[PDB]
Amino acid sequence: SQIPASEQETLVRPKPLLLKLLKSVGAQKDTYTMKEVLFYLGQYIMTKRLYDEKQQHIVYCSNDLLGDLFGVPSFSVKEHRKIYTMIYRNLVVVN
Ligand SMILES: *CC(=O)Nc1ccc(NC(=O)C*)cc1
Ligand SMILES: [Cl-]
Repeated sequence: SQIPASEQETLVRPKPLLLKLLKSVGAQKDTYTMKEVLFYLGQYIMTKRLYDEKQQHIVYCSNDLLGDLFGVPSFSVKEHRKIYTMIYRNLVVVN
């Protein structure tokens, strides 16, 4: 019986600009799960300290490659659906 659709892993290939961003914090592959992409995005935001020191859910990126890739000047980590949409536009699903 097929794995429940919800439970199947989303395998993804970052387009070249997102791949460059992931490589900058140590990612060394071309293909990831969606969880791994999120991990590296966390590492990138943390490393470059893009978050507001006081309201740390808030990320500032208008002067960052991340803002060009997501297409926004800033965002909150709490915007789960929007962030998922922003990421998805920077990769191709691997069937
Ligand atoms: C359901 C699921 O996959 N949850 C999940 C996966 C990975 C992480 N990563 C870290 O905790 C660093 C969190 C939750
Ligand atoms: Cl960096």
